[PDB]
Amino acid sequence: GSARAAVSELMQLFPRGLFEDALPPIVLRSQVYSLVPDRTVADRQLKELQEQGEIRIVQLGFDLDAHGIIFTEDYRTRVLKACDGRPYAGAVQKFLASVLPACGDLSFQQDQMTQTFGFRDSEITHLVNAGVLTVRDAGSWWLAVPGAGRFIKYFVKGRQAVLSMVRKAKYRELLLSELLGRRAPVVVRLGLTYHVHDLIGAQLVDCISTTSGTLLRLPE
Amino acid sequence: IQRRLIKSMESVMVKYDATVRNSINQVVQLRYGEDGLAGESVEFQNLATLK
DNA sequence: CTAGTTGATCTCATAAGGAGAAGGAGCAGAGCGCTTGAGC
RNA sequence: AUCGAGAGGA
DNA sequence: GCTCAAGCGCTCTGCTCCTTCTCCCATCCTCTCGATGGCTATGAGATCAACTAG
Repeated sequence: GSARAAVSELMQLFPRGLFEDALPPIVLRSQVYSLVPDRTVADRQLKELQEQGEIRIVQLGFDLDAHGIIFTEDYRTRVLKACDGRPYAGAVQKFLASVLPACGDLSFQQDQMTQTFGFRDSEITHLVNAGVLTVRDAGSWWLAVPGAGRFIKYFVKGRQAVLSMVRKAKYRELLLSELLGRRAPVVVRLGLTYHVHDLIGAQLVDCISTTSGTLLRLPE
Repeated sequence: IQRRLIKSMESVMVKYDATVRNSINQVVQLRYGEDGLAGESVEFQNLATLK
């Protein structure tokens, strides 16, 4: 179990064509813990591999522990094709050439951004224009991924959906082989395989192994 | 009641195309009084062919 | 350019309404993806 | 001079 | 035992009721009665910019 390997698999699962090649392929830290049993180390590998500049971990808002992952190169290649042709395309390019390869912190302070990156107080709206700078608070702001709205809406919808059917299942159990074999519900479009990894990481289910494969149960 | 009526109708005026329009210029009467006459020049008359 | 002087200027110091419009609550039912689910 | 109150006239 | 059904819970209006909230209440004129209204000093340091000579 390697975090380099772990993140790669999730990346493959992503429905790339579903979002018209605009949102870079997000993979969650929750589903990272699914492939690698020892979470204790998964964070440690991704930590140095964060400052290694080959990954971007973006903080999301669907829960307190919402930390998404965006591929660095793909994060780069997609912002220009989204920013260019727009009024905000000006200093977002600077943000890219200066801020991204010099820092890896999840949220930038006011004095940090203005001084270290030499940002004015007028162009800062342009980064807020299309998913570049979120709003942590008055003094700090988390790093944004453009066009993240649609993803989480489907993501949250999907999580609820899978949770619901699992509960509905007779005797409140549902075999994992019975998810893949059965057609994915139309309510969730991110992929049934994508979400089942999420609850495993979120510990909403436990991977109980038996003679008939592995089973998931709500916590007792 | 009087104040409300006047504040409702205060800008209504007869225009130079003989139409009645308000401040916004929305027509209310193609011709004032449907005939286009002032009220101080008309008088009661009898229609000889009706009865 | 330098001191000395004169005012400004400041600071700190001791003690037997209403009509209507707007929001929200709660229930009530329609619809629909779903999950079975069992009769021919 | 300001506010408020009261008494009044058409 | 292979497809139409029967339900089914969840969501989306929506429909009416109850509650809450802001505004509104003729014009002009005269007069009087009352209430109101504020009023520490004096001196010490220290800066500063303008005259008044140099």
